[PDB]
Amino acid sequence: GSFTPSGTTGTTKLTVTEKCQVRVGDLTVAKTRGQLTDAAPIGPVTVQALGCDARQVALKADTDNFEQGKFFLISDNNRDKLYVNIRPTDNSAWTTDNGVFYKNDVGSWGGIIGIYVDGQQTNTPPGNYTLTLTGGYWA
Amino acid sequence: GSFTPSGTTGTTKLTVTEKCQVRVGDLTVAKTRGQLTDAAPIGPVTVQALGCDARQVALKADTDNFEQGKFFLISDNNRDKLYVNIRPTDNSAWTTDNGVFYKNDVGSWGGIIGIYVDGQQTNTPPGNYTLTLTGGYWA
Amino acid sequence: GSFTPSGTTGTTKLTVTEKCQVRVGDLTVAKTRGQLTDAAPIGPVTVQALGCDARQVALKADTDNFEQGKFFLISDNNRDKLYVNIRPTDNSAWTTDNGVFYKNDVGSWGGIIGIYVDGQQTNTPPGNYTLTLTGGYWA
Ligand SMILES: O=C(N[C@H](CO)[C@H](O)c1ccc([N+](=O)[O-])cc1)C(Br)Br
Ligand SMILES: O=C(N[C@H](CO)[C@H](O)c1ccc([N+](=O)[O-])cc1)C(Br)Br
Ligand SMILES: O=C(N[C@H](CO)[C@H](O)c1ccc([N+](=O)[O-])cc1)C(Br)Br
Repeated sequence: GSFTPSGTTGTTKLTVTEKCQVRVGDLTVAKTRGQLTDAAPIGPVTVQALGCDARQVALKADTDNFEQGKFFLISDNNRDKLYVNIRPTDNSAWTTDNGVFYKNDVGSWGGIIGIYVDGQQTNTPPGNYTLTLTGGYWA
Repeated sequence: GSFTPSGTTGTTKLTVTEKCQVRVGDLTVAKTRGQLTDAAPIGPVTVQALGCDARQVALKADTDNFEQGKFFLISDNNRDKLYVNIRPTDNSAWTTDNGVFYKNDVGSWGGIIGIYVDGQQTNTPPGNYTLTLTGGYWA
Repeated sequence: GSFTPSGTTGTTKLTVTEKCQVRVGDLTVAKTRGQLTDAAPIGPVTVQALGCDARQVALKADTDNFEQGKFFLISDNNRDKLYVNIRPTDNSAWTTDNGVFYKNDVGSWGGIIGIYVDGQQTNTPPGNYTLTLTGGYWA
């Protein structure tokens, strides 16, 4: 399997807090750790492919966001993980291969990829968490 | 005194220039050094607390933004300071403790924190200055 | 010649991709390498000067964006260059001097600076490219 970077980058951010939550400045995605229940939605990621009639659309996670077939948002200090599941909102079939999430069939797919909490993680340490995904194609 | 990070981060930015000022790209907060008079407003910082009925709301400045009971925006190269005063627009009572600005009474406060130039600093070197404040609670 | 930093910074970004292009997240400026033809427009840069009746308006490129009288966007890893020409949309006369693009006559100029591909570069490696320009004056 080989991923070819060819596209833009989408960044999913989430600030985890305690019950007493202090929002400073402009609105951003924030949740209390108590809200990090199994399958809790974190946010959608739009995907729009062009010129891929003969390639399999793919998204590659930053090195710090995957390890051992698993994906996760990572804290600013690179220490804490928030495991997630990545799933298209439609019925399309995809595969995971070492940090790469690719579509099973060729074509210029457009769609929404949902990012969901994988397993209850209500003990997550408060902090700023990020998941970075780069567009490209797999073969 | 102890601060518990629990909330989002607000960033106050200011570009200081000379009288001949060249604005490139999108509008941003910029002032000539001549405008850095005592009590000159730099910008507001919104604060919205939730779930803090039994905690004292607090904002903690980045390590590089405070020293010796004083707050300041810091240049990109970490060298130059622009001393400021931090004050809520309403009549609420707050206290400063080693980089932490906390509310005297418990409660889920919502309000505006003003950032003002502390003492005339019309000699400030031109550059990009930042003040970073993180939400949480104090005890 | 001497440039005095005095103003804000404008950042021109461009993501280069292959024909199969996967856009992830919010819209950003992206082009296939095949679109990097000679004189292809990359994007405009607004300039608004104030208080410069007796100074020559100038823009200085980041150190990593110029070398030997030539300007270029640079990849995230600092390795790959995309040579460009910088030109005002109006009929004003400007000069280039070691990374500095300055106006020939004094005055508080307001205008648009166009960034164009300099020579066909359809072999550019896919990646994220940036050109940073800071406002100030020259003498
Ligand atoms: O964000 C997700 N789900 C939500 C909240 O349930 C929602 O269903 C939704 C769907 C689609 C879009 N969109 O296309 O912009 C926004 C919000 C998940 Br996908 Br993680
Ligand atoms: O910015 C401040 N003051 C100004 C300019 O005087 C102003 O009064 C104002 C008040 C409130 C808001 N707001 O709630 O968004 C914006 C501008 C200071 Br506070 Br530093
Ligand atoms: O972007 C440029 N040119 C385009 C596309 O041709 C266009 O002419 C244009 C002109 C002016 C503005 N503007 O003032 O915001 C936007 C787009 C070039 Br300049 Br590189």
